[PDB]
Amino acid sequence: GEWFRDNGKHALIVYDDLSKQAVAYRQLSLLLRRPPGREAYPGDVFYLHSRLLERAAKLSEKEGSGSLTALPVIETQGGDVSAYIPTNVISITDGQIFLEAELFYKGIRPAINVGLSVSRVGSAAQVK
Amino acid sequence: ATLKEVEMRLKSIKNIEKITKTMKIVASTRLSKAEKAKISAKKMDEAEQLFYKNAETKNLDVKELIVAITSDKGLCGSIHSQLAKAVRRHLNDQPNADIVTIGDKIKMQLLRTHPNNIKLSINGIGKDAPTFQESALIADKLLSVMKAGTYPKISIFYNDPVSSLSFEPSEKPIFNAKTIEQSPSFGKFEIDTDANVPRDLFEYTLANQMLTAMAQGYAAEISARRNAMDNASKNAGDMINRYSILYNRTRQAVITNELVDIITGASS
Amino acid sequence: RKAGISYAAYLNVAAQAIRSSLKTELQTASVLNRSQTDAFYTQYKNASEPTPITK
Repeated sequence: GEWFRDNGKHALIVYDDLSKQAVAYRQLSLLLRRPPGREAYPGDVFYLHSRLLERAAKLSEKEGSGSLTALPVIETQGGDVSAYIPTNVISITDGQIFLEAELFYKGIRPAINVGLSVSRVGSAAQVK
Repeated sequence: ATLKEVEMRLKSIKNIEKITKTMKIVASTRLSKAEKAKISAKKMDEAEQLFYKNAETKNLDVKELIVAITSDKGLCGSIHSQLAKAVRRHLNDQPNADIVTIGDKIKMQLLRTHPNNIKLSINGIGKDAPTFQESALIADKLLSVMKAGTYPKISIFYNDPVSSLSFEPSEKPIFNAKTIEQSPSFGKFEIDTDANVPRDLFEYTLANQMLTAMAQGYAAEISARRNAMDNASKNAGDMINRYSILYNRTRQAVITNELVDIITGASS
Repeated sequence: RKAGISYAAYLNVAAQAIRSSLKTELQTASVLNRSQTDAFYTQYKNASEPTPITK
C-alpha cells in the first residue's frame, strides 16, 4: 500500500482484524520461549501495532502529497474496551468507530455508538 | 465478565434496594398519617352526604364533566392504571365528557387514550396529604375556567381504599345548583328561600367532596407504595444474593488469573 | 363577591385566619400543610393548549 503513498497516489489499507494478528504474534514468541507479559502476550504487543499504524501517513508536497489511510479492525469479547489489545490500539489510532449488538439488534445499522465514536481529524476531513 | 462490570452491577442493584426499602418505610412513616385523613374523610361523607340522601337528590336528565383523581408521584403499583381502566369503562357509556385530571400520572394514562377529552389539568399534587385549600381552589378554577355549574352531570373518580392490602377505583356524583332544587324531598327542609342555598351548597360540596376523594385516593396510594416497595426491595434483595455469588467468583478468578499470568511470566 | 370568587374560596379565605392566628406554640407540622399548596393548572385542547398558571 505504501507504494501508492510514495508516488503521488492514495491507498486505503484495511487490517481485518488486528486481534488475530496479535494472537499469531503471541504464538511465535511463546514458542520461541521469549518470556510472556500481560495476558501471555509479548512484552511489546503495543509496538507491533504502533509501528504498523504509524506507516499510514499524509506525505508533504516535497514528497508528492500521497497518502496511506488505515482502517484497523479489533474485536472485543463482550464489549470489553478495557482489555489489553483493544486499549493498545485505541491509543494508537486517530479515532474509533464503536459497534454494538445492543444497537444492532434494535435495528440501528450500522451499530455505531455515536457517543464513544470520534474522528479526531474531524470536520477538517469532511466535505464543506 | 469483568470485575469492574460486576462491581458496578452489584452496586446499582444494592442502591436500588436502599431506594425501595426506604420508600417502603417512608410509606409506613406515612401509614398512620394515612388513616387519620382517611376516616376523617369517610366521616364527613356520612355527615355531608346525609342531606342529599334525605332530599332524594338525583340527576336531572335535562354533556358530562369527569374529574379523575390520582397524583403526580408514581411507583405505586397500579393506582394510576386501573383508575384509568374504570374511567375508560365509563367513557364507553358516555364518550363526549370533558376530562379534568388531578395528578400527572392519571393525566398521561388518559392522554394516551382520549387526548381530545382532557381540557384542564392540575399539577404538584401527590406530595403531602390533601387539603381543603387545594380542593377549594381547584374547585374555584373548576367553576371559573370550566363552567362546572352548567353541566347535566358532574363525576368524581378516585380509588377507594377498601383494605390496607387492596383498593377499589370508585366514582361519585356532584349535583349542581338546579339539581339540588328539583330533588323530590328538597321541600322536607325549611331552607330559607332567601339566599340561594342550592348555589352555595353546591360550591361548598364540590370543594368538600373532592377533598374526600383526594384524602381517600391518597390513603390507598400510600398502601400501594408500601406494598409495591415491599415487593421491589425483596426482588432487589434476591438479585443481590445472586450477584454476590457472581461478584465473589469473578473476584477470585481475577486473583487466580493475575497470579497464573505472573507465575507464567517466570516459567523461564 | 359576585362577578368574582366562590363560596368555598370565600370560605377558605377566612379558613386561613383561624390557622394563622393560632399561637405558633401549637401551629403544628400538619397544620401548616393545610395553610399552603403547591398546585398548578394548565388548560388543554386537542396535546396541550394554553399557559400553566399557579393556584
